[PDB]
Amino acid sequence: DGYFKIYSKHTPINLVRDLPQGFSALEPLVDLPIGINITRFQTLLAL
Amino acid sequence: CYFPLQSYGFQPTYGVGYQPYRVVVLSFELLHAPATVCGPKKSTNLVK
Repeated sequence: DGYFKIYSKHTPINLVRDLPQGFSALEPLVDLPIGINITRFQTLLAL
Repeated sequence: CYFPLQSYGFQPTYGVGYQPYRVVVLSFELLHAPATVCGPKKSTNLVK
């Protein structure tokens, strides 16, 4: 409806090259009445 | 030719009408994006 929601989880690993076999359930971090349209994302990285 | 601006004279001796008045509008609009600024939802002492 315009309200943008981010849910997320942080967890320890020791894995070389694939996503970990197991289960997780993302907690709601942040929720905002932003009203914008979103149609394309890109990530932001350090150099 | 005129420069488009001039000073308000404002001195304490001035009468009602002339004296400087300090002004704002609470200027706003409604319902084209989700709400965000709204009055105080009054809350009342809890009971059990």
